[PDB]
Amino acid sequence: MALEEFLKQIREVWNTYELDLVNYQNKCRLIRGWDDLFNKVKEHINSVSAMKLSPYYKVFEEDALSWEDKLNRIMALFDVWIDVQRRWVYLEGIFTGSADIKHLLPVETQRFQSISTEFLALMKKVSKSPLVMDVLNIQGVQRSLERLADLLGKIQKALGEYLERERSSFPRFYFVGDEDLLEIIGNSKNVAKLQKHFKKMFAGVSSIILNEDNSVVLGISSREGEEVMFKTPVSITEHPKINEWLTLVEKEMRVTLAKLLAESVTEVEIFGKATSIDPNTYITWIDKYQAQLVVLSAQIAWSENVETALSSMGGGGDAAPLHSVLSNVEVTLNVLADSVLMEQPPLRRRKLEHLITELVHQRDVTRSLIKSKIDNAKSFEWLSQMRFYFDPKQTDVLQQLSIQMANAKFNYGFEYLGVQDKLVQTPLTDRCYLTMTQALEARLGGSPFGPAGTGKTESVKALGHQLGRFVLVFNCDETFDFQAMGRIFVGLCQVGAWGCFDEFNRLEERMLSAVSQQVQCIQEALREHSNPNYDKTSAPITCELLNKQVKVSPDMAIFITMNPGYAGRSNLPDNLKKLFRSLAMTKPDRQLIAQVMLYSQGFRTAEVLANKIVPFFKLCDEQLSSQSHYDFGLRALKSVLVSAGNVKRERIQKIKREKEERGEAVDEGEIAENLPEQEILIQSVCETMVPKLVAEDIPLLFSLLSDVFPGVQYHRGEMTALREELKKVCQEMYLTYGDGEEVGGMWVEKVLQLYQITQINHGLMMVGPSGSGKSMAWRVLLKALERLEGVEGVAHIIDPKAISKDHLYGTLDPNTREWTDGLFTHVLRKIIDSVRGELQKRQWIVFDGDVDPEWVENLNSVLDDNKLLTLPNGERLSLPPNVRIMFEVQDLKYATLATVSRCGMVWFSEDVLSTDMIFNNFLARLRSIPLDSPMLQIQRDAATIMQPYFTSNGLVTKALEHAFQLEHIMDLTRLRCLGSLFSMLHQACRNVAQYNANHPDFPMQIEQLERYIQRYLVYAILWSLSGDSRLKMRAELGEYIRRITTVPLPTAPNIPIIDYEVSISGEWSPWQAKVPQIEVETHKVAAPDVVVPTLDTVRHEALLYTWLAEHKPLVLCGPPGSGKTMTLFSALRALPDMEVVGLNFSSATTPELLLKTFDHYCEYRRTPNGVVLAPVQLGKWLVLFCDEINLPDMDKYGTQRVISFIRQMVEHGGFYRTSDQTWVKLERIQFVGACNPPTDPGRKPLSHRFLRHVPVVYVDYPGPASLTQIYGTFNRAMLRLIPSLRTYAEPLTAAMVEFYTMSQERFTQDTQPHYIYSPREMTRWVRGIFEALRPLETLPVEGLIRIWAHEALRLFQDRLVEDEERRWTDENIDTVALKHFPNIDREKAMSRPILYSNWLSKDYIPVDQEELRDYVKARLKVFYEEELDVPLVLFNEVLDHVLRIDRIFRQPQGHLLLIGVSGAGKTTLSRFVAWMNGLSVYQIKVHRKYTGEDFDEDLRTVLRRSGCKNEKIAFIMDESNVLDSGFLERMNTLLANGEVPGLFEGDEYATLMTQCKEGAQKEGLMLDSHEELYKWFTSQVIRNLHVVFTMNPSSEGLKDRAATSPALFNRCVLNWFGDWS
Amino acid sequence: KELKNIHVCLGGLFVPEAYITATRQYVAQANSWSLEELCLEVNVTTSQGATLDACSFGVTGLKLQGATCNNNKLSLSNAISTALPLTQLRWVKQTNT
Amino acid sequence: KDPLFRFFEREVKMGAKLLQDVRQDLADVVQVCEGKKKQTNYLRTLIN
Amino acid sequence: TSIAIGSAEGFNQADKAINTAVKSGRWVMLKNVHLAPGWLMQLEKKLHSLQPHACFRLFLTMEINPKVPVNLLRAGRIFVFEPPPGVKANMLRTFSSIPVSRICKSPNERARLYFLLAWFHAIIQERLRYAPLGWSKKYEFGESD
Ligand SMILES: Nc1ncnc2c1ncn2[C@@H]1O[C@H](COP(=O)(O)OP(=O)(O)OP(=O)(O)O)[C@@H](O)[C@H]1O
Ligand SMILES: Nc1ncnc2c1ncn2[C@@H]1O[C@H](COP(=O)(O)OP(=O)(O)O)[C@@H](O)[C@H]1O
Ligand SMILES: Nc1ncnc2c1ncn2[C@@H]1O[C@H](COP(=O)(O)OP(=O)(O)O)[C@@H](O)[C@H]1O
Ligand SMILES: Nc1ncnc2c1ncn2[C@@H]1O[C@H](COP(=O)(O)OP(=O)(O)O)[C@@H](O)[C@H]1O
Ligand SMILES: [Mg+2]
Ligand SMILES: [Mg+2]
Repeated sequence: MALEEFLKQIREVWNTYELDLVNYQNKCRLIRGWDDLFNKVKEHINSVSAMKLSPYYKVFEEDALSWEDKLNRIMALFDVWIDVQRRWVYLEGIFTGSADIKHLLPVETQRFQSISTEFLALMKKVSKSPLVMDVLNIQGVQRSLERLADLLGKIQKALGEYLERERSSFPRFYFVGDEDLLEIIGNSKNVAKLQKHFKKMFAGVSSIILNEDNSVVLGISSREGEEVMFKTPVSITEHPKINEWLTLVEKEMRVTLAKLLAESVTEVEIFGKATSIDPNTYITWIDKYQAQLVVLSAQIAWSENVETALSSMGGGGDAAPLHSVLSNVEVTLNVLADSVLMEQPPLRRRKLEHLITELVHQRDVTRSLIKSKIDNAKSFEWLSQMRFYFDPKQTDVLQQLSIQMANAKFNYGFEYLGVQDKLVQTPLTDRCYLTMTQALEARLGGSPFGPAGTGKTESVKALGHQLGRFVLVFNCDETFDFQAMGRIFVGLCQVGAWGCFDEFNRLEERMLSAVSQQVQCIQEALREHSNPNYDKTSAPITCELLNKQVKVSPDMAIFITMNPGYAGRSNLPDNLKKLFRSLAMTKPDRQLIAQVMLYSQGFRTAEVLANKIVPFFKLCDEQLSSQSHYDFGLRALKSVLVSAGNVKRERIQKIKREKEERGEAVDEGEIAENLPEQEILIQSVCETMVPKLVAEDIPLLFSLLSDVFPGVQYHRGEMTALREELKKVCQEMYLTYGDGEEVGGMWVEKVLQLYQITQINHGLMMVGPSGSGKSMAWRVLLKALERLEGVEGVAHIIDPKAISKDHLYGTLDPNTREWTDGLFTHVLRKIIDSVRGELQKRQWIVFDGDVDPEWVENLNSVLDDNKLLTLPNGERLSLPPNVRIMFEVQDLKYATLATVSRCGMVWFSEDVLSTDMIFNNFLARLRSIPLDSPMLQIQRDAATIMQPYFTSNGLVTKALEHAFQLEHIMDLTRLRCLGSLFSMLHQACRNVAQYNANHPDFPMQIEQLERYIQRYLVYAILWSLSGDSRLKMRAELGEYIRRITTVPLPTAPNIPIIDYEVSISGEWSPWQAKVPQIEVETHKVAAPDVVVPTLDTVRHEALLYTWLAEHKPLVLCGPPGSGKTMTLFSALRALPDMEVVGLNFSSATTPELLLKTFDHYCEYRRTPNGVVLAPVQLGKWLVLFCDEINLPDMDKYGTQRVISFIRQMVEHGGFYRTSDQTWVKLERIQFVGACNPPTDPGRKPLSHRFLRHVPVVYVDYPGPASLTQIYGTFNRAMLRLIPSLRTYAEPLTAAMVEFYTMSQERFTQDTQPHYIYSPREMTRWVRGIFEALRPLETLPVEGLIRIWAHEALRLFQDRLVEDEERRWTDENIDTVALKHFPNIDREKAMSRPILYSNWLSKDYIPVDQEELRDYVKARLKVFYEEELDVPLVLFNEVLDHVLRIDRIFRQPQGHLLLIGVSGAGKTTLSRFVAWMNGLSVYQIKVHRKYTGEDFDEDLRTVLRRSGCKNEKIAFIMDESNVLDSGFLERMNTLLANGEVPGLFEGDEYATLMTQCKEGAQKEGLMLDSHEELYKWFTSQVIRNLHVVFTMNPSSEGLKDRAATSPALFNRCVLNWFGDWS
Repeated sequence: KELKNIHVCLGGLFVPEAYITATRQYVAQANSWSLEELCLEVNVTTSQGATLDACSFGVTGLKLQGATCNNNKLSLSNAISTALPLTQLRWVKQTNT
Repeated sequence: KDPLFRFFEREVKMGAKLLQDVRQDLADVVQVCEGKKKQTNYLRTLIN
Repeated sequence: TSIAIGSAEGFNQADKAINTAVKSGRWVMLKNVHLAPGWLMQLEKKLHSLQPHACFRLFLTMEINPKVPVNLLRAGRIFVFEPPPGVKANMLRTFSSIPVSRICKSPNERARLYFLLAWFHAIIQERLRYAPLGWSKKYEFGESD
C-alpha cells in the first residue's frame, strides 16, 4: 500500500509548497527558485510513471491520471512564466531607465505600459495567494501568460533602432547580439546579471569585481580567475548610464595595466643583469603580476639588456657582453625549468609555461646574434627581431611602451587578454610577425594563406595579443553579405580592434568585390591618419561605411586567412588582393614546437622526445594507408603533446597519492627523475591516434612505435567502474557486451576509445560504414556516464543535410537585418543561456548525417581553440565546457582537411558489429518486448525454436554470406536483410497468436509451432536475402539453402522453394493453390483496380502485407509499369485501417512537399511528451507512397535532402519543425517507396544509411506466360459482348503478347528517352478494344482485327520518331495479324488508312478518309466563324492528329504530350478538337513579370472551374511557359494525382471548401466534412481537367524533362508530331 | 632479402615517398639509430657495374633535368633530360659537416 | 617489423584492386559494344 | 567615382554615378563588372540610347571572361592588360609607372637601387612565363610587389 503513502506524501508536499517571492526596487515580488520547482515536478512525474509501471496502479489509476494532468498544467504554466518574468524584467529595465525611447518609439512604449499593468495585476493577484494550486487554478492563467509572452516578444523585435543608437554610443556593443544587448541595457541596475555578457565584449574580461554595495567597480577578472585591481576604483553611482561607466571601466583597466606593467618592469630589472636569481623571489614576482604582464616585463628586460650590450660594442673591437645576457637568460631558464618539475598551482604553472616559451625564444635569438658577430644596434640582424622599448619618463602611461619590428612602430593597446596560450616563436612565426607588421606599417591587410593546420589564425591571434590588441575571429561563410560585413567593419573601426576573417574566400565572389570598397576606404582613412601632420585637436579621420561617417581608430587592422585550392571556395578579385600582403604558411617548424612544448611541460628529455616524435608523424603520414579521415598535421601533434602533459601530471599525482597512502615519503626530484617519459608519450600517441586507425593500420603503427620508441609498451588502464556501467547499460538495452576477445570486445573497446576522445576533444567524428554500432556506441556511453558520474546526460540529434543550411544555422533578412535563429544555433544559444540549468548537464550535439564543406565549414571556429560560433550579424557564441560536438557519418569522402584535422576520429569498421551481436540483440528484444501474457509465451517459445539457426556458422549466417555473391538491384547491406528477416519473423509470431485467438478451445501445440517456425524461417530467409533480385538469383539462393540446410523442404524436383508458402498448419503449400482462373466481369475489364491474380502477384501481396503489418517502411524497385503501384494498392486493400496518400517525387523534390502533405492530411498537437504529428482521422494509419523516390537530385556532395529527411523521420521517429525548431515525433505514419532500378537513366542510387531500414522487393516484368494468362483472362472477359468472336480470344491475346514483346525488344531507352514499353500498353490496348466493342451488337473477325491494329498503331506508333521505325511497326502489325489470324480477308481488315472516329456516327466505327475530311472542313468553317479565324490547310496527317487528340480528350484523366517542331499547328489543332468536344481552352498568359505566384493563381482558377463548376477545360501549356522548376513540379503533381496538396491554404482553402460544398449540392451529393469534399473535388478535377503539353523535339531537353517531371511520360499520352513530312 | 635486393622504378610505384620511408626505416632498424641521424648517400652508376651493400637500394628511371652526372659529379648541360642509369641510395650517420 | 613489406603490401593491394576494376570496366565496355548487355548510368558515363 | 560591382547597393550607386556623370562630365569606373553579365547587358542598352557630356568617360575594368556579353564588347573599346612581352618592355613599363620626381630624390644612389629593383622584378616576372623550370607554380608576382 506504499502507493497511497507516497501519494499522500506528494499531496502534503504540494499543499505545503508556497511560491517564493522576492522584491524588485519596490515594484513587484518576483518568483525565485525555478530549478527547485522544476526538478520537484520532474521527480514527481517520474514517481507517478513508476507507479503506473506497478501492477497495483489500477486501483489508483484515476487519481494518478488527474495528478499527472495537474502536474502537466504546472509544467505548461511555468515553462512560459519564467520567460515572461525575465523578459518583463529586462524590458522594464529599458522602458524605465531610458527616457529617449519614450519620444523615439512612443506607441509600443504605451503598449508595454499596458502589458506591464496587466503583468503587475497578475503578480499582485499571485502575491495575495502564494500557494501553487491557487495560482494554477486561476481562470485563463495559461492564456494570459501566452498572450503576455506574445506581446512582449512583439515589442522586443521592435527595438532595433534604439539598439543601433546604443551600439553607436558605446563601440564595443557592436559584438553583442539582440537579446544580449537588451539584457545588458535592462539589467544595468542589476549588474550581477551582466557578468555573463562581458566575455563577448572584451578580450579576456569574463567578469568584473564589485564591492558589497555593488556600486563601485573594483576591478576585472578572467575565466581562469586572474584578477586585475584598479588603482582608482570607478563608482557606477556617479555614472548611472551603462555606457559611461563601461567606458570608464575600460579606460581604468588600460591605465592600471600600464601602471602595473611599469612596476613589474622596475621590479624585474633586478632579476636582469644579475649573476644569480633566488627562486623564491622570482616565484613571488611571477605570482604577483598577471601572465601577460610578466611576459611583457621579461621581454622588455631582455630587449633593453641586449640593446645596452650591443651599444657597448659600437667600436667593433670591444668585448662581448652579449655572453653575459645569454648566460643570464640561460640561468633564468634553468630556474623556471627546475620550478616546473615540481608542483605548482594551475595559474602559476601556465605563467611558467608562457615565460619558458618566451625565454626559449630569447635564448635562440641571442645565440643567433652572438653567432652572427653582430656589434651594432642598427644592424638588421637585430632590427628584424621584435624589440620592446620602455619609457618610464613618458607622461602618458599608455605611451610608456613601444613595440618595434624592422621599421614598424606600435603602441601596446593595454587590453587585458587574460591567460592565453602563447605559440612557440618558430622561424615561420617570426616571418609571419615581420610580414604582418610590414603590412600594418603600409596600412594594408595581412593575408596568410596555405593548407589548413599550419597555424595561420593562431599566428595572427598571437601577434595581435603581442601588441595587446583586441583580436576577433569571424568564421566567414557565404551569408556574410555586404551589409553584415559593413556592420562588422564599423564595429572594428569604432572599437579599435583587429579583425581576423578566417576562411575569407568562402564568401561569394561578388560579395568579395563589394567588400573591396569598404576595405579600400578604411585603408585610405588609416593611411591619412598615420600622417604626422594630423593632430588630436582635429576630428579623427571619419571614413564612410554603409553611407555613414564612422570614426576610425588607429589601432584597428584587417586580417584575412584563406585556404586556397579546396572545395566551397571562391577566387579573390585582384582589386581586393592588392590590399592585402599575402604570406605563405605551408611547413610549420613541427620539431621546434614539440621540443619547446615538452620542455615547458617539465620533460627532462624534451629534445630526444621531439626528435623521436616529429619524424614519427611523418612516418605515419607516409606509411599508413591513405584514408579520407586520417590527419597527421600540426593540430594532431598539438593534441598529442597536450595529452602527454596531462598524462604526466596525472601519473605524478597518482605516484604522490600512492606514496602518501603507503607511508610518508615524497620527493619531487625523485618522482621527476624516475618517470618514464617514453611511456607517457607512447600512451598519449596511442590514446589519440589508435581510435582513428583502420583494422589493418593498427599493427603497422604499433610496429612503427616499437621501431621509433623501442623498449616501451602500452598498457591501457581497465576502467572497471566504466566497464561495470557499460555492462549494466547493455543489459538494460538488450545489447551484447563482452570484455576483451569475447563477442563484443571490439565494440566496447571502441566505446572506451570514444570516451577517451570525448575526454580530450570537444569535437568528435564517429566514422564508419552504416551498420557498425556508432549510434549505439555513443548512446550507451552517454547513459553509462550519466549513471556513473551522477550528472544527467542529454543529446540533441540533428540531421544537418535533412534541412537547408539557412534552417540549420539561421538567416538574416536582407530587408530589415533581423536575425532568426536556425536549428543548431537555437540549441547552442539555449544551452548557453542555461535558463533551465542546461550547463550542469552533459550536453552532446550529434550531427547524424552527411558532411560537406558547405555546412560544416561554418563550424571551423567551434572545433578550433576559439570554441566560438560566429554569426553574420557579428554575434559570437562561446562553447560551454560541457558541450561536445559529435558527427556520426558513414564516410568522409567530401569533407575538406580543415574539418578532418579538427575532430577526433574514431573508426568503426563493419567487423566491430559482428553478426552474432545483431542476432543476440534480436533474440533478446524478441524475448523481452511484447509484440502486441500469451504474446510473451508464444514469442519466447519462437525465440527458443529459432536459437539453433541464429548462431555463428549457422544457416542464417551462411545464407547471408552467400547472399552478397548474388546480383541485386540495389546494393546489399547486412542490416537491410537482417531487419527484413526480423520483421517477417515478428509477423510469423503474430500469425501464431492469431491462429491461437481463432481457436480458443485448441491453442497451438509445440510440434505445430516448431515446424511452422522452421519453415517460416527458411521462407523469410529466402524472401529477405533475395527479394530484391531477379528470379534466377532467387532460384540459386533456394538451391544453395536446400544444399546446406537440414529442415524439411518441398519434395518437388524442379519447382523452386520460393514458389511455396508456410501455411499455419506447419507444412509447405505451393502458391499456385492460391491462383484461381477467375473470370473478370465484362464491365470491369482492365479496370484500374482490377488485378488478375498470378504467382508473382500473390507472393508480392503476401510479402507487402507482412511488411506493412509491422509498419516497417519498404521500397518496391522495378522497371516502369511492372506493377509496383498495382501490387501495393492490392495489398493495402487487405488492411482496412491504412489510408494511402499519393506522393510523386521528381528531380526537384524537396522536404517541403512532405511538409505540405503533413499539413494537409495530419495535424500538430501539443502533448506532455512534446509535439506529435498524427493523421486527422482517429485510428487510421497514413501511408505515404512515394512513386519516384530516387529521382531527387544528388548534390555535388552525394546527398539527397528529401532522402535524408525520410531517413531521419524513419530512424529517429520524427523530424524538426523549422518554424520554432521543436522536435516533432511521428505517430501512425509509414512510408512506401517505388522506384526504377538505379541503372536506369536519371535514377540515383539510395544512400546505404537509408537502405538499412527499408526492405527492397524487386517487381520484374511479368513473363510471357504471366502476360498470356492475365490478358487471356481480360480478352475472354471482354469478348463476351460478341458471342460469335468468343473463339478468337486465345489467338488475339497471343498476337497482342507477341507484338508487345517484339516492340519491347526492338525499341529500347537507348534510342530515345520515351521508348518505354510495359504492361500498361497492354492494359490501354484492352481498354481501347473493349471501348470500341462495347456499343456494337455484332462484328465479324475482320472488324476485330481492324480495331486491334488501330489500337496497336495508336499505342506503339504514336510515340515513334524515325520513319523507318513506323514502317517497321506497320509491317510487324501486318505480319503478326497474318500469323495469328490466317484465312481472313486482309484488305477489308488491314487497309492502310486505319481510322476510327465517333464523329460521323453515335458509335466508334471505322471511317473512310474522304467523308471525315469533308466533315472536318465543315467543322473548320464553323470554328472559323465562331472562335479562331485562322485558315488551315487539311492533309492526311492533320486528320490523324485530330483523331488522336479527340481520342485522348474522351478518356478520363487523359492528358496529351505533343512533340514536334514549332509552327506545326499543335496548339491550333488542340484548340480545334477541344472546341468540338466542348472543352473550354485555358492558356496561361506569360509575361516578363510572370512568377510562381501567378502560376499558382492560374492553377487555382483552373481547378476551381474544373472541379467546382464541372466545366471541362483543355489546359494547353507550352514549354516556353516553364520559367521555373516550380511550374514543372506543380504540373507534375497535378498530372499524376489530379490535385495539388499545398496549392490551397488559408483563405483560399476555405473558399475552395465552400465552392466544393456548393458544387456537391448542385450535383445533389450530401457531403459536409472537408476530407470527403476534397476527395469529390479531386474526382471532379480528374474527370474534367485535361492538360495538353506542347514542346519542341529537343534531344537533351526530352531527357531532362524525363527526370524533372516523370508524369509527362507516365500519365500523358505522347504524340510525336515532328516536322511536316 | 629478395625484396631489398631487387631494383624498383620509383615512377611506377603509387607512393614512391613511402618506399623511401620504408627503406629509411629498414636501414635504421639495421643500424638501430634514429631517423634524424640518417642522411642520403646517392651514387649514380651503370646497372652492370653496380654493387649493393646492406644499406644500398636500387632505383631506376630517375631523370635528370638540365644536367649530366658523370662519375657521381654533375655538369650543366643543354640537354633537356638525362636518364640516370641506376640510382643507388644509402642511409648513413649524419656528420653535421 | 619490416617497413619495406609494410609499404610493399600496400603497393600490391592497390595494384590488384585497380587492375581488377579497370579490367572489369573495360570488359563491360566490350560487352556493351557487342550489345550483349545494357548500359547503366556508371557504364554510360564511362563510355562517355 | 569608382564603384565595385557585386551588390545591389553597388548597382544603385553605379547607376546614380553614371546618371550624374553624363551631365557633370566626371569620370566613372566600375570594377569586376564581369560578375554581373545581365547588368552589363542592361547597362549597354542604357548606354546606346544616351547623349553624354564631352568630358564624360566610363571605365569597365573586368577579368577576361567568356560570360561578358558580346554586345557590350562590341559597344566599347577593349584594352588588354597582361604581362609585358619581354624584359626590356617590363623595365620600360616599370620606369613609366614610377614618377620621375620619386626616383630623382636627394640621395644620388636611389636611382641605381630603383634600376636594380626594376631589373629584379623584370627577371622574376619573365621567369614566370616558364612554369615548370623558371618557377614551380604560377606565382602572383605583380605590380603590388
Ligand atoms: N553492442 C551491441 N550488441 C548487439 N547489437 C548491437 C550492439 N550495438 C548495436 N547493435 C545493433 O546493431 C545495429 C546497428 O545500429 P546502430 O544505429 O548503432 O548502427 P550504426 O553503425 O551507427 O548505423 P548508421 O550508420 O545507420 O547510423 C542495430 O540493429 C543495433 O540494435
Ligand atoms: N608556433 C606554434 N606553437 C605552438 N603551437 C602552434 C603554433 N602554431 C600553430 N600551433 C597550433 O596549431 C593549431 C593551428 O590552428 P589554426 O591556426 O586555426 O590553423 P589554420 O589557421 O591554418 O586553420 C593551433 O591549435 C595551435 O595550437
Ligand atoms: N496480374 C495483373 N493483372 C492485371 N493487370 C496487371 C497485372 N500485372 C500488371 N498489370 C497492369 O500493369 C500496370 C502496372 O501499372 P503500375 O502499377 O502503375 O506500374 P508502376 O507502378 O511500375 O508505374 C497496371 O495498369 C495493370 O493494369
Ligand atoms: N494545316 C495547316 N494549314 C495551314 N496553316 C497551318 C496549319 N497548321 C498550322 N498552321 C499555321 O500555324 C499557326 C499556328 O501555330 P501554332 O499551332 O501556334 O504553333 P505551335 O503548334 O508551335 O504552338 C497558324 O497561324 C496557322 O496559320
Ligand atoms: Mg585557421
Ligand atoms: Mg547508427
